[PDB]
Amino acid sequence: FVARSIAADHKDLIHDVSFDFHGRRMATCSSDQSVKVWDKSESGDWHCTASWKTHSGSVWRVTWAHPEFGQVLASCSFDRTAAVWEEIVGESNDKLRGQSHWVKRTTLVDSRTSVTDVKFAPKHMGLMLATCSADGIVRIYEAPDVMNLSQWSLQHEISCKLSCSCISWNPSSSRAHSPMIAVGSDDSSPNAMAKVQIFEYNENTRKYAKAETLMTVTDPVHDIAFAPNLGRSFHILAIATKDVRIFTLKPVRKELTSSGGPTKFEIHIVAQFDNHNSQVWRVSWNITGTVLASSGDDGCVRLWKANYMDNWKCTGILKGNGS
Amino acid sequence: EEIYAKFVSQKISKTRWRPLPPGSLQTAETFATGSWDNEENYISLWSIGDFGNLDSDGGFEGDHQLLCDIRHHGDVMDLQFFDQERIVAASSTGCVTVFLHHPNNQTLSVNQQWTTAHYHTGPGSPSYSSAPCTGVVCNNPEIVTVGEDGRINLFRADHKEAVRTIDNADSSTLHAVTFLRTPEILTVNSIGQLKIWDFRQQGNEPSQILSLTGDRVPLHCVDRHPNQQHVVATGGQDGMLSIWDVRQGTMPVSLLKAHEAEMWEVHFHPSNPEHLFTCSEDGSLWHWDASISSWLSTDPAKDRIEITSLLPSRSLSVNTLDVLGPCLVCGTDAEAIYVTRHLFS
Amino acid sequence: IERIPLNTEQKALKVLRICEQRQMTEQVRSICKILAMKAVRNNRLGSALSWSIRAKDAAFATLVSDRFLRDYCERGCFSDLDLIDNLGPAMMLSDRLTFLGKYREFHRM
Amino acid sequence: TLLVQAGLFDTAISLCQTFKLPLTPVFEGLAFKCIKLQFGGEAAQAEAWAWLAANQLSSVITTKESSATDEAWRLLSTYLERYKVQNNLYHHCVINKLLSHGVPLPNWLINSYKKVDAAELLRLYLNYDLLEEAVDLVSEYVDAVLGKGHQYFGIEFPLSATAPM
Repeated sequence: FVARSIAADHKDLIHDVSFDFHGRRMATCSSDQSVKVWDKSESGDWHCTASWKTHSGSVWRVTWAHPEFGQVLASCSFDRTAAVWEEIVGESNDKLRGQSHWVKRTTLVDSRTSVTDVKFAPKHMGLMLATCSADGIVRIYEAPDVMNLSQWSLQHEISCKLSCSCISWNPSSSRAHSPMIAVGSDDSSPNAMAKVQIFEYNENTRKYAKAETLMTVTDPVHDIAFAPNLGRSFHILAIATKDVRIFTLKPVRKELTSSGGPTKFEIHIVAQFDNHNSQVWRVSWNITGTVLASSGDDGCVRLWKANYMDNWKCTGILKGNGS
Repeated sequence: EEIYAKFVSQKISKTRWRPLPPGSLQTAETFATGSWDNEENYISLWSIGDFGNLDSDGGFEGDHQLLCDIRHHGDVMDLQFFDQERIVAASSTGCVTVFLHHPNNQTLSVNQQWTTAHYHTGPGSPSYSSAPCTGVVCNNPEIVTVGEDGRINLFRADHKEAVRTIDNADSSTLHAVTFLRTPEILTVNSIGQLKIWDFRQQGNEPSQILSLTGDRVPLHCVDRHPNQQHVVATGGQDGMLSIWDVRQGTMPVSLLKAHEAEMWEVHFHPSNPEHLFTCSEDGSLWHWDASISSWLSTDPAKDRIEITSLLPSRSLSVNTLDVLGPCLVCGTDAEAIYVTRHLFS
Repeated sequence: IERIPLNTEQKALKVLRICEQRQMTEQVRSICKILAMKAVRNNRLGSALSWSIRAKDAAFATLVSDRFLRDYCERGCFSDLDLIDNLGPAMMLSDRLTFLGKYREFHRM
Repeated sequence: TLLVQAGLFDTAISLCQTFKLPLTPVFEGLAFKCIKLQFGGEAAQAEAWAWLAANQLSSVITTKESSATDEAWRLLSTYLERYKVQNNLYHHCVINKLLSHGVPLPNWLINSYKKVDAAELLRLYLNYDLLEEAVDLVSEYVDAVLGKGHQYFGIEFPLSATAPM
């Protein structure tokens, strides 16, 4: 590995970072109530092209749409809102000096508590956006147009009976798996015997049904990620908690007697890693889902891969030196 | 004879010969290239290595020696010489840059630059968006360029501003451009048309249009016969080669298959123009001999065009060629250049 | 393959050709809609229509027609004519592109 | 009634819009052409393209992957989503016409009528002895009011001390 570095000039704690689909742009958000966009030149540099206030609370994520929907960003907040932003050519008005060409097209206000996470859907579901919040609900919004991004229809609520900290869409472009969403929980109660829940779109009811709940995840969860699918007959799911975990979720083939209800999974833990000696605060996958990254209170981002026997191990440690 | 390939560890989008002194008896000694798809793109000047010699200690000095470079901004979309020391280049940034060689130093420099020659617009503020400048043609002291913005510009090597601009000469991309006569140009587009423009006319609309019949073959390249200002050759998105007489209706006179892909350049030989050359996204490079000018026969099963693949294999894409006297050069996505000193042996 | 930076239409043709050779048809639709959306954000309506035709997306072809039909009323004339005359068989990609083509045919008539 | 038997349903709907007449015979007769198609041999599918074309489905480029039953079900879906102002009566009509012929309800139709009345559907399921579909419809309705997709049952707000009752 080799590193380049950038002074980020956020005026309080940064909470998140996210790439565009091409890795040519990146977004970052802060407790100073700002979002920033930074763009990668045809010289290998990176420059801050927009730096504006997004919300009234601390901003807890930032995320991009797929570029067949153009140049669209979403951000979630401690003020209980989420907001949708579009980059516009030629609108930038000197009549209102120091506003952005990233314009807010809408604000979502439906959450009764801090909005803890926000994720755009896989593009073959259309222009869909999911959020979750500490009222113990996941909300999913559905745009009827790709240009009039002021209008977003709320078309799915999902009550978890527990608080929500993070969410992950299943990246299956294959029509042989239903649309699915996994949900993590910050709940510190000893009464809730499981902190991860998984929901499935059942077209026969048009509901997001529950399929599963991970009864081995007794401990609070901070982040969650499905692995990009190299044709696999089974899903892979990373979780950030007191340790790192990697689960397999293999669909049980229904017999021709099992009408109405959702699918069910043959589920394993393939790996569980304490090695952070501390809590885990993000989990994100490489583009092919073969390498996991995770961070913790040890000041290390740690890299994890399968060997040729699917025995997952730590492969690298990216850590600060403090010089 | 055999062809001297060289890896240069950058993809080459464009190659051009240095223009020879009028009334000299030299071969083409020097060429220029431009690169694309790197973390850093460049424009470079090269000499052809001398395969005629060995000295006592046995070293192979026959390499295509690098004379000097300069770093570019964006991808080098198109490239042309302007005189015997100056060069012009286009860019993915919509910039157009004039450069100068320094023979007493072996360096390149900028000479002049139009950093906003091509750009896309938007509703009511000058926050313009980058539009790739796609092609450049010179008529010293004058210069013309095209782009994704559908803009035509006329620039000058003594002037800093545009001498004329024509925004939205198409609603699609314009790919390439050539001079029919000094105020009179021809452009090609995403639709499968040749549009002709006269800078004497006080409207912005085209003086004439030509096309294929109905179905859209985008036309990526164009050239115009050295001693026939009415004969034009174009290359398609399919790998077809179309010869036109711009005086005789709306269609090509002659239609030939040249490749299994997108044809990226077409050139008539600068002294021998009953000879033609073409390159493509099918990984091949061809010579064509036809010695009415034979290119305008409506039956190529009576009158001849005899046709040779110059490369002994198919590579990654051949983006470009240039040919001067007996010398020919081409440039590729295989991070490589190919050169011969002799095409007639 | 969809994550290659598409700086120019020429680079995007090489990537489309690679996907079309290999029958990667939803990636062909994706890249053609990314190019149609590059063109719509830059208001280059001829590239926007030609790329939505290569994507074969009838909603995107309708949406670009619902720029040309407003761009007409915002001027008294279209920003292109030759692009609307040479629609050929691709006119039939939606009812609104069939109207745009037959409205230019009505001007030509 | 004559246009409905010919299958000229969109001009019958146009005549209902000039004479105030109820669309109920149009929805019942289109459902009855779908029932004739759903048990129909090759002749009844050749008969169908002639009246399907007369209802101007012309935005559908002809794939080789659907048939005369399916484009008739699609037209009936389009009409039940186009004419929203009275939509109980037209879902009630179509579903009563299917159940009186023993035809199972399409998943697009069940999960369209839920956004209109799940109680008028439950009355129909009791009127037609569909007791297990009634048990799971009630199971979904109780879970809708409890915030497991309230919006699929038309419900604006799930059970909360911050909302309508």
